[PDB]
Amino acid sequence: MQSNAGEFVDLYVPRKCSASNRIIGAKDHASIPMNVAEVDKVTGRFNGQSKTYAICGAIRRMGESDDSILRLAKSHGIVSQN
Amino acid sequence: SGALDVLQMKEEDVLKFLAAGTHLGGTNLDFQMEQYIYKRKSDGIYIINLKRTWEKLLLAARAIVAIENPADVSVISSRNTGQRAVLKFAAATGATPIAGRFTPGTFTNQIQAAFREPRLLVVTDPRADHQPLTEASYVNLPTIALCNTDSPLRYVDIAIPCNNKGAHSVGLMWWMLAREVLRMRGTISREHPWEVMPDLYFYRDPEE
Amino acid sequence: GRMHAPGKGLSQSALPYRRSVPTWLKLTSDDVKEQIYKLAKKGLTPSQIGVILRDSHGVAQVRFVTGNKILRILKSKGLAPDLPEDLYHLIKKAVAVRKHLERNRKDKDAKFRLILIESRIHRLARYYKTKRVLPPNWKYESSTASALVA
Amino acid sequence: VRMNVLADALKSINNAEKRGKRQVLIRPCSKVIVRFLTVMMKHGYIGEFEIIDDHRAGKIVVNLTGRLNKCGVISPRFDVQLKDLEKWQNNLLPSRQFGFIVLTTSAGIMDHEEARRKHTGGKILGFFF
Amino acid sequence: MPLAKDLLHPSPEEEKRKHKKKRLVQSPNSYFMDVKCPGCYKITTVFSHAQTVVLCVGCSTVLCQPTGGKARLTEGCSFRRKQH
RNA sequence: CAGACACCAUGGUGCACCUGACUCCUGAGG
RNA sequence: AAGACGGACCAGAGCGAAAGCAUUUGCCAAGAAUGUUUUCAUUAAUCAAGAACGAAAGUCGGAGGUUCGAAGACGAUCAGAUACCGUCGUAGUUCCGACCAUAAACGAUGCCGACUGGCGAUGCGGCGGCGUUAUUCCCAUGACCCGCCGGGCAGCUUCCGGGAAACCAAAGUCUUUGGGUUCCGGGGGGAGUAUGGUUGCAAAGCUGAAACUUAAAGGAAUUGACGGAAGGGCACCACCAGG
RNA sequence: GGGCAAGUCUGGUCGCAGCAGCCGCGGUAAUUCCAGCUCCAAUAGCGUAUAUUAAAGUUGCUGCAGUUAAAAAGCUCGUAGUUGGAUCUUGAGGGCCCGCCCCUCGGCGCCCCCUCGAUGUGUCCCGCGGGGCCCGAAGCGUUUACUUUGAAAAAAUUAGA
Repeated sequence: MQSNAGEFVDLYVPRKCSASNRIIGAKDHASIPMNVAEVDKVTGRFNGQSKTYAICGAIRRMGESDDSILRLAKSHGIVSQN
Repeated sequence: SGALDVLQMKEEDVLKFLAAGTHLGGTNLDFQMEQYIYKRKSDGIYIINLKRTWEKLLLAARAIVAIENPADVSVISSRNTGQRAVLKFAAATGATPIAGRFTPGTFTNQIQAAFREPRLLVVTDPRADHQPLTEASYVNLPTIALCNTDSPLRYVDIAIPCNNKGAHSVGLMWWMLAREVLRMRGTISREHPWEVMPDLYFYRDPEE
Repeated sequence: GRMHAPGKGLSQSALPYRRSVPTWLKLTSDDVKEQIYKLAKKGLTPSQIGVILRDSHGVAQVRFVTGNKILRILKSKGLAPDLPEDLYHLIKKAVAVRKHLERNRKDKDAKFRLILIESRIHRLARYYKTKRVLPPNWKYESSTASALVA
Repeated sequence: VRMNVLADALKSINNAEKRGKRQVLIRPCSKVIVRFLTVMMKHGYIGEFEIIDDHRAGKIVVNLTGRLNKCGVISPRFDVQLKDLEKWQNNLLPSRQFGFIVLTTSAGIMDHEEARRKHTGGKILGFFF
Repeated sequence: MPLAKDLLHPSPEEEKRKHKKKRLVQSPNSYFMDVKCPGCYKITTVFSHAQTVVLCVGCSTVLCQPTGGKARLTEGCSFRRKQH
């Protein structure tokens, strides 16, 4: 949370989400991301360089999360048989 | 993705699926599993879409990969049919194994007679592994799980459509998972399938 | 919301977006105007004319052929019923209930029902009076209700 | 039936947003609803909307975002002569550093910062932040 | 719903199963049809939910029978809306 | 389930109680 | 013969504004739901006054009193019974025209609209199937099965959201406080009493005070103790069989 | 003693005298009394009674509660009263801003008069000054509430230079 032209107030900058556009606050439970490994393709065999999605308390308790992850993953690629 | 032709499935898988009785589902209507469904069999029963089962299995597998220690993924089954299944998975992939009773508190309890440190849980039915599923969301752990059309979807991140109760259905999915993770990172390598048969998994199958 | 009936449901059709229906044979102005004039001669209400035109002829409403509706045609011609069709049919029910009430003086239901129908007539009539479709010097009465329906 | 149309729309969005749902069907659809949505949209509080046209009265599908915290309605409307605006702003907004009070002025439906510059008051519709 | 969907062009089987005024674009699905039927020697236009019978000169009586829903028809018939 | 099933009223009192700092201090040597 | 009453079938099922409403059949008008490119073209939402209906008892005049039965009188049981319990039996139950206007008239939850969640039934209407059965030559019928859609009484399971909790998809969208409108409450007692008015033939109904009294009246959950409340056990300080 | 800041006081009393808004003390080892001592708070002031205000969202416009705690009329119709669906048009200059679109004046113009340049009771550039008529403009078309700018708007008070 900035003050003025871009002075830093603040204790830290929290994680956000894009499955419901709501911040992960402050020490909350059921808040974790999900590193899917990339594969380099064509020759196979995992190469880095994680794709990370941020999952909040809210989505998980409302049993959304399964579908959400696929929408997020597909939209930016890449998984075989899409 | 990976090398790519056999990751768009192949006949070999489609034969194994049909044999293991994966394809049939429940008769309860859906609102979170509904997308996955291929078509509905006459007078109830849903035919799951093998294409969807594939992609989810691969995304799951990929998440276990990019950890350089395979021990901190806990494979969990309390189902009888999947006790042998997870035991073989743990030999192969190098998972830390939980067959039979979970015994409440191993991701919780500072004072306990056992403690396990995972980073990702893989569950065979979260209405039988309900204790891990609840316990995991008290201590900030993501959980993949094998879900049918009447399993809870709350606190499950990535679901894999499948019957996943009884028979060879639980076995086969553990076999295919192990095969997949070994492809990306293992010693099957190069994104080609295992030389081990699914029959090493499955259930004990009463011995004559 | 309904304070004129104890219902909860619906009682109107859905209507289409378009100003042309059905667009494969909408006939001509001529045909349906003749038909309207002849039907209105017999003393038939706009409701009845609309029903028979819809189903038998390839018109649906006559609002989609020309901008006029059956009432508008009637009104401009000067050959029209002398009160709105709805108001007529309301008055007619209150007559019918009144006749039933004359027959039976123990029918408590009929007394309750009559009141409701009569109130409904008055609110509709008030609306017509304000907008000069009824004269304000006429008013609903037992007496005159009989005379209209006859 | 509906004696305000703003109040229904605002609630509808908020209740969607709570779920994580990214669609609503608001209706009856009016000129003021369009105008309120555009000002809201511009500041980034909601996403883009699409007006579907019917001969009933219209229906709008709003694709919303969770950049909003609350859009309240001031029903019944009150007069604001630019010296009750200050009173409202301290009362009903969490800071003076952000959030807009949205009014209807004779110089157009506008946010209260623009109102202050014009010095044209009017009737208060609602607010958001 | 899985509670995050947004549909801007909805499929015509989940919009065509619903009630007539509950549709997401509201026009009813009712139509006109031509009825040939053999004891009538003219092509009578009929309304799908006719209510009161359609009859014609060419038939004795055989054209429609009343039903509260879709009007009953007898022997050979056709339908084309056409264009609602 | 699918054997038997009755009168019976009355009666009083107090104190339950609230803060943290490990030595037997070893005591020939120390 | 008289008078009364319509079991089992009968259900978290239907209808009716509510009170209420189960023998058969016919007649009379009425209401909802549904289907509906029909009609009108804003006619609407909700409410002082005003008005319709209103179980039971009671009261006016008859019919009628089978059955049962407020009162009374009897037999028991009890320390006390005038009660419960047995018997005799009155008004009354039933029926008609008048009064009366209240009920825990209980879902203790104003009315109208919008929005926010899963699953399966069932009364009813409509629609759909290379579904079953059934009838006429097969049908169109109809009952059934599956799917779909409306409007009913409800249920189930849920960090959907609320609440003090019990509960509650509304008692949700309330400090991030504001859709419309109406009604009632402001600690507990005095008291629906006093007093004046009003309605009623009467019985009664409506409006409705104060002095004074007093720091608790109350709600909910929790934990104990206790029950001539329900399932249990264990012991010759209990019983049994007996000394 | 608690609320309440400052006595696990010393003597005396012992449910007595008193204390005590309220909660409660005192019935013999009274940190509440009655004195003494010490300490606290405010300090030329402080205590007390009482009206009113604040706290009090315990009158709730902003901003109340009504399943069970105090509280939805037996139910419906319904007039006043309150409230009410959708729907009509206004390119350049400079790096937004300005006028516009689907006759009493000013004045594009037309006609008049002293006439202004062809002219010096008077034209043919024009209504420029007075006119009439009549366009961009504008009463325009039918009203407003609202909001906006002005005036009219005691001094003291009050904010405040």
